[PDB]
Amino acid sequence: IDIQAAAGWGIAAAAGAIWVVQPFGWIK
Amino acid sequence: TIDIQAAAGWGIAAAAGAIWVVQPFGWI
Amino acid sequence: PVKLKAVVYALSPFQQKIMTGLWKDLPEKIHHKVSENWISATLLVTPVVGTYWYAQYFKEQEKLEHRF
Amino acid sequence: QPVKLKAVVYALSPFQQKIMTGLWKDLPEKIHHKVSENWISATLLVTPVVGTYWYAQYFKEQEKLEHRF
Amino acid sequence: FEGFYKLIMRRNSVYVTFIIAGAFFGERAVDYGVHKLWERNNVGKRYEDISVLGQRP
Amino acid sequence: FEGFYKLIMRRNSVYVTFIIAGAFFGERAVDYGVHKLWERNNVGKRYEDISVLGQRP
Amino acid sequence: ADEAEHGLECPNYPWPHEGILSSYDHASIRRGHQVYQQVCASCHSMSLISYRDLVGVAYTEEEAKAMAAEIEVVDGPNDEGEMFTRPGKLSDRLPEPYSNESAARFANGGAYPPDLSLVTKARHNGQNYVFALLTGYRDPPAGISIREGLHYNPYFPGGAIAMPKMLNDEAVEYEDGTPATEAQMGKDVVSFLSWAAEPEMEERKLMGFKWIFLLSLALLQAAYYRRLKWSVLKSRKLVLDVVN
Amino acid sequence: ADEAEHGLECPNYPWPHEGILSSYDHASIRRGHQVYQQVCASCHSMSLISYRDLVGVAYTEEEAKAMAAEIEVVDGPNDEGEMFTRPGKLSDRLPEPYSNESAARFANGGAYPPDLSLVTKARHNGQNYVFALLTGYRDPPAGISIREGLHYNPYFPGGAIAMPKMLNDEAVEYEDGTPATEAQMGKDVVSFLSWAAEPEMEERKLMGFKWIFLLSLALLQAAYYRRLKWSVLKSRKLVLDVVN
Ligand code: HEM
Ligand code: HEM
Repeated sequence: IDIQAAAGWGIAAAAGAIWVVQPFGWIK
Repeated sequence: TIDIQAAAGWGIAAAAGAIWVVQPFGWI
Repeated sequence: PVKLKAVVYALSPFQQKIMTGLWKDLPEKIHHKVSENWISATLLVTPVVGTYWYAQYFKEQEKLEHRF
Repeated sequence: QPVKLKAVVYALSPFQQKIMTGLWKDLPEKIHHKVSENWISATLLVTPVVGTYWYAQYFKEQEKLEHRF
Repeated sequence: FEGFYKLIMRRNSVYVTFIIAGAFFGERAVDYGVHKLWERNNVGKRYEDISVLGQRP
Repeated sequence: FEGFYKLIMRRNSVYVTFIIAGAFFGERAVDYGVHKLWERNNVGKRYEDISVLGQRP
Repeated sequence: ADEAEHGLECPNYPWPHEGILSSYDHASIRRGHQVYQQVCASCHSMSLISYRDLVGVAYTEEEAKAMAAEIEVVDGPNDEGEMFTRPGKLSDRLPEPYSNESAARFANGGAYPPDLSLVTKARHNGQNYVFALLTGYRDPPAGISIREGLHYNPYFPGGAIAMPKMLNDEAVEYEDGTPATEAQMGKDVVSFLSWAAEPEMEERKLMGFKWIFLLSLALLQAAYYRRLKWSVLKSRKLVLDVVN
Repeated sequence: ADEAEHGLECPNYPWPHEGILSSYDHASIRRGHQVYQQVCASCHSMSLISYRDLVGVAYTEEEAKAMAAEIEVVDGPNDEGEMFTRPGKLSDRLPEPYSNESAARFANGGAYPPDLSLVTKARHNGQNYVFALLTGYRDPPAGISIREGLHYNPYFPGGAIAMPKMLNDEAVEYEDGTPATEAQMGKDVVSFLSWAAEPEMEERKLMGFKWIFLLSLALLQAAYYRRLKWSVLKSRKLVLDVVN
């Protein structure tokens, strides 16, 4: 309930960063 | 009959302050 | 705090239809809106519309009079 | 939470007392009290500043002499 | 199907990611669809539809 | 100071007027005194003491 | 009396850029800029427009580079402290026909030709008014005399304009071969003037259609969300003891 | 290298305007200005100073009115649209020796004669440095060579200044018959330059003496008021039950 939640919220944070900042082209 | 004297006393203060903030000696 | 004596029955929001009530008894809703507010709508529209038309009538007569 | 207290307080009117004479009263002992209790603190504040400042001037004076023909 | 579906209504962290993904893809699809209709309604009026485009003299 | 108290401090309206007059007259007197010290310390240095004032060809 | 001081109203024309999903006619903008170069630019300035603004709208980068290089721009000071002239660049603005406002008035009988960067936005019904004014030079009504140096134009307020009829047939040679009639050149230059006043319209209109559609969807959800939360209160049955 | 980079430090001179109740020497301001307009003004600007500023400080109103009329100031454009020239007025700034920075550098071997309006405030120890620099032209030390066009001045950082020595004996003639030695002109010009940087100093100093004195009385009253309100607390006798 602690490790799974931390992984889930980190995934949401990473998704939010890719959504706010679009680093398309920087993925090289 | 002291409210009237209070008004007259405060009117003098208001007049005295007005001549003090604005000093229209060159206008009178 | 106000002392109150009452019995209240409530139903879960997920056990009832949410939007179909918007278009229920529509004729009654329109009849209630018109019958209760026709005096109010008259008192707001008539002075605005009447004054507006009078000004246009005044302008038209003044414009025609100054012509040759 | 308020505090339960048992005390007796006597106070005197401000208009029954001298107001300013107490500043210049037992002056030498105030100077004694201030110096004798705070001399370590003043040393720990002044010595590093003066020691570092003096050393820098000593360093720059010898350095300036070393570069002179 | 059921794997993502049960994770979305059970964990708010997954649901938040689902909202972020829907905003990303939903806005891009609308932006693409709006531009396609804009291009269809303005045939021949584009900058690259100029016949003399490239010959000033 | 009880004689002065009975005339000025008795009413706050009179006391406020006394403070206003004291600020007015007190500031004027200090201003006059400062200017006197300024003039005495700067004799012969003012614009009015330029010898060739008004005599530029 | 007051009929002349307002001037004749202008009709509404079906401009190609009118409409919630309509773009500029970029071929007409390029033609309109040519009309500006050979006719308008003699006495009208466009100080908010630069040559780089035309790139991607009516000309390519090389076309706008060559066009800029054909003018002389005051530059300097050099290392000796003297001003000099140089060929223009993309970032340079459109050249001014006069040194100052006073020089413009002296060369035009005391009237100042206004800057045309925002003229379609700086007049009521700007697109229609400019077209009607350009193509609306005609003889004054009976009983009206025009003083020497002015020309009659009912659309201009007062009816007396200091600008002459400049949009005559074949006044400009079009590179695309379209006939340069008075109405064709009038339509083209207003299209160019419209873009110059509102260069962001196409981007603005595209944003409007997308976001009004998205906000309407959110409005439907917002209504559902409000009604769902309030349904427990609106469907409640209240039992009290009072009657009247 | 080591010590030439920062330059030789200027001494502390007893300026007449130093002191909490000391004003400018207004005779020395007028003398200093004549030095500026006869020596400095050929290469240094004073763009922050107007002719009206000297009125009531060093010149009468008609003295400065005539002074401004001697110079030719660009104005316009006129009705025909041409820049013309007019005599100067009280509101005009002091004239610029050069039309721009590049022209100044070209006339002074690549060096810019900086604006002197705030020079005594734009240098450390401004008044003393300027006086020391002007009167500090002498031979270089042994083993040091100056390039042609540069002149040795120990007070200047680096020791090589593009300024030539201009405060030569009898370079100016004073109206009051004061002998115009190099030291005398150097003191007058800094007095005038000091006033130009801080023209409000005399009013500022009068305000400071007045209000620091008045606030000191308020501080004495503030202490009485605090000790009057607190006396009931500080002299109170507190009887408690605890011992240790
Ligand atoms: C196709 C070319 C041109 C266009 C589209 C154009 C456009 C305009 C516009 C929109 C106005 C202002 C209308 C208003 O005030 O409501 C104006 C005024 C004026 N234009 Fe132009 N212009 C052109 C060419 C010229 C030329 C070639 C000249 C002179 C030789 C000129 C001289 C003037 C003057 C003097 C005015 C002021 C009129 C007045 O104040 O009564 N214009 N022009
Ligand atoms: C009494 C007359 C003058 C005074 C009081 C004066 C004042 C000054 C001052 C305060 C500086 C600044 C020095 C620094 O930046 O550290 C300076 C620099 C300079 N002055 Fe003037 N000036 C005078 C006349 C002249 C004249 C007549 C010339 C040229 C013929 C001249 C050319 C320069 C140049 C070139 C510099 C810059 C030198 C450098 O940065 O290497 N000055 N002056």
